[PDB]
Amino acid sequence: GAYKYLEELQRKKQSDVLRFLQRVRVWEYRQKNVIHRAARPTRPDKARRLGYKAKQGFVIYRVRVRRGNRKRPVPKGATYGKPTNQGVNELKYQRSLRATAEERVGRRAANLRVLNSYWVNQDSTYKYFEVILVDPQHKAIRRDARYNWICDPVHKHREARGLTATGKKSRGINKGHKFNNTKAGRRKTWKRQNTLSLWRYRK
Amino acid sequence: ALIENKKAKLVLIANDVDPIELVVFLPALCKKMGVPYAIVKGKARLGTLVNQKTSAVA
Amino acid sequence: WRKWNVKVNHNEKRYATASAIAATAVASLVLARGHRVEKIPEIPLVVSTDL
Amino acid sequence: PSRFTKTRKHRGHVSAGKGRIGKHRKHPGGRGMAGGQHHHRINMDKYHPGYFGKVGMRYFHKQQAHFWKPVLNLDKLWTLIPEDKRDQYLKSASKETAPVIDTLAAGYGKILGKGRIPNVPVIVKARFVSKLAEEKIRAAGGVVELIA
Amino acid sequence: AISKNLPILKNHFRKHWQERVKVHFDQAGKKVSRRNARATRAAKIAPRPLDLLRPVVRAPTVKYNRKVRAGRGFTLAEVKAAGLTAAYARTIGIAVDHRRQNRNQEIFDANVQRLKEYQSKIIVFPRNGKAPEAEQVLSAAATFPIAQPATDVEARAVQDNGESAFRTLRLARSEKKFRGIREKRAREKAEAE
Amino acid sequence: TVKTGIAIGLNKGKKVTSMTPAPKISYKKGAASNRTKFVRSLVREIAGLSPYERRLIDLIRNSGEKRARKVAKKRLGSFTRAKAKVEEMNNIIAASRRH
RNA sequence: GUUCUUUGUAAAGUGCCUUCGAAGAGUCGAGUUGUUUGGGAAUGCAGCUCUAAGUGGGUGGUAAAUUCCAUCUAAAGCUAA
RNA sequence: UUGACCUCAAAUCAGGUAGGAGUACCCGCUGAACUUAAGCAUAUCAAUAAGCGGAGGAAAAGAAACCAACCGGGAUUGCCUUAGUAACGGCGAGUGAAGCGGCAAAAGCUCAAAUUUGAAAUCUGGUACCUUCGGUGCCCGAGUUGUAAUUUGGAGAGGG
Repeated sequence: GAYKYLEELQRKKQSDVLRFLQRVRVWEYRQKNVIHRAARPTRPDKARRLGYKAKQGFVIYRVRVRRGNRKRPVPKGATYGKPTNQGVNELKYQRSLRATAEERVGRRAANLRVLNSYWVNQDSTYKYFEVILVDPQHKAIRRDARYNWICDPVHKHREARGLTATGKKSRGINKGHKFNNTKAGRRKTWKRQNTLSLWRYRK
Repeated sequence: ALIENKKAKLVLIANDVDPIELVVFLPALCKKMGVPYAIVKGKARLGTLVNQKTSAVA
Repeated sequence: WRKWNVKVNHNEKRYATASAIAATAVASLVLARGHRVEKIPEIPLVVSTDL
Repeated sequence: PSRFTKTRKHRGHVSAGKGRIGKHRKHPGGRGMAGGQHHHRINMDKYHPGYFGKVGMRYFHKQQAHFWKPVLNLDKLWTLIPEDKRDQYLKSASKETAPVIDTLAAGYGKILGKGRIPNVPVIVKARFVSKLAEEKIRAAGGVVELIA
Repeated sequence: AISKNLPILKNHFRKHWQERVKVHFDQAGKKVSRRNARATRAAKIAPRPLDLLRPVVRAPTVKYNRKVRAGRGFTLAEVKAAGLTAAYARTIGIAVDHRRQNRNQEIFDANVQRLKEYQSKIIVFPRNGKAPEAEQVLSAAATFPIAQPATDVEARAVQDNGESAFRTLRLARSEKKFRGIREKRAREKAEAE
Repeated sequence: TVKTGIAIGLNKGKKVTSMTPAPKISYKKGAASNRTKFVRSLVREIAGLSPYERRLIDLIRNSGEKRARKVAKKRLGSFTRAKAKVEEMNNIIAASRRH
């Protein structure tokens, strides 16, 4: 029953009680490495909602990432083309900031499999996220068919391919009309919609 | 759940929860229901009372 | 992508098959194809079902 | 087939049917639909009047099933009745036995009064009908039964 | 470019369209492969007909509301109406739709009697019994055809009332059209004291 | 839902004997409950109000009601959230005024 | 198909009455910018700033205010052909 | 003084795992210009080539915060069709979907949020034996900041 009070307060981020908690927490995160082990989920109602269990083989890692735009990596703003491709600064990186935060942990703890992630804090410079890991090599996850799926070799680096909640959102994977151009994948639609079909007895 | 069901008559609470949000409501539940509580020092001492390492409540 | 198969009206395939069926009972046409049917008693050649 | 085209007859002849002065070139007048409001105007104006501009108002998210209303004309009205099942109705203009023709079961959303039905009474079940269509059926003696 | 008296044409070939070209030269090859897997499964599940009993369902989209057609599942009200549990019916070749809801009795009872006819004509074998051979058929959709309901009787009387059934359509649209203003004018007229 | 039997009009469509089927439980997913109301109550008690939430009580007390929503229209995303967020604050005013 | 173990003082389904029925947040959503789309007073996506809710919320392809109605349950997850 | 907790280290500590190759087909990320517009800059090539990350035998998607406005349909995928259409567009050049209908294949579902509180029942690992893709006995540890049992909205739970 504890999580129900954890759930509701944790949404009251702009109250004087969490603004003290928020302000203090961000300082110690900024006092540690850009990406590191977190001792435990600071938001147990959030981690366990996202598939986390307090069992031997679930791993916690906090991440921080730089914020703002993506400046186009051209020397001296030299694009060498038409006026419409002359922008260098206002470029926004179609992939999300937690999506780029999961990849660095997956690179870091490569023998792990990322489950999901969530925001913990932020400042002007660093956006902060906790990332929930899981170890297919650990016997406490190999069994328990609740969590044996993550052990299948088709689930390596789920975030880099974009199979987490971050990617499926960035990739625009949702049902209905507002997702026509990317419903089963934007490229696969384009290739299917831009292929000409011919039969033996041509129609 | 015990506090909500009025099934408590003295609550021991550790002051040393690293996430404080786990307990900030515990003194608040106890008064509104009417349960008396004692915020006592030490999880490691509320732990051995439970034969655990930490309990954060008793 | 070349056009290999050619679609033919269904009725014409039925038309042409009936023409090549009606042409099997013309000994003039069968001889023209060189089928050596000079000594056949008569055509069409129908045999008992025991074949 | 290749053996019938005039390419077989243009072997030996220099220009291959393209001229010596003209000198058949890549895209002498521009590709595609260039020059509509320019050097090709006289062609577009004489053959494609209306090709430029706009005429009316737009319509987002069209699906062509709300305007679906296939038309059956009053000339026939009878190909729906079975062939061998027809002639006994046309010869007997009998009341309280008249046929029911459900145009929807045929697949027609509207009936219009093209002309000259036989004077036998018939019952027609139609989503919509034309004005002159409805009394011509009724002046024969029948009635139209609106359906949805 | 533009030339002799010809229609305009929109031919979409200005991309590298030459690599995304399909010519199924397999049309006959896929057909035989379908007919092996169609039978290979039929051997593995031997008695069963390779498909689920599908219901009879009236199509959407007024263009096609006029015909009826096979649906996806049997609308839990249906499986409970015919006296059977969904977790078991899914083991008896019944397709059940947990997300479709019945709204028409004539459609409703059709699925009930469809499912009742299905129960009579099937043979369920015991988990430990002899399980005698029963000469499978390969389709429930064939054994229980989807038949269009009969609408009218071929002979009826003539009932003329003088309404002419065209004014009815003219009056109707005026009712859908002008209703708003005379119902708003109804309020402001009633606003007098 | 009484169809008129004609393809047009107010209630266009063919009349059919309806059923009014069983209620779908996934309509009160957003309807409050006993555990919901109680925990939501005590959180507001132990957390307080937001910096923008305080400016809502300040303006509603001083200069009236109409602009209370107008500042709530921008400060909140939608307008429909602005009307609700104001009524959430009037309840706070009534609660404090009684005490 | 043959045979040995009886799993179990266990598990599942089913009628009527009563009390409940927790359903996900730096998330939804809004503005602005950029890019993207066939998506039009803004199709998705991402950047910043703001940042809710519980008869609520998302959608219903012309913006906004008011009144209705329909259909689903996001911010969590697996799955052959 | 001694024994814990939290947090952080070290070890050629016990057991593992990532890398690299290949990469036609898939999932992303970045991203042109040649060209067409009889010039050309928005536009087009093209949401493409090149560049980078990440898999499988297929991948991906997938059981509606869907489609529709009907007498409602009912995961996803693919075919035919809608359609060179609605729409976009120096409204020029040009671009350009989806619902509806028939077919192939069809299969469903499960977590969070609930005191077992008349009993951590749970899980890793270590050691001995045995019928070893493992079972049992015993022993530290994970675990009360929640591991097992119970239920997923189509429901369901506590009582009669």
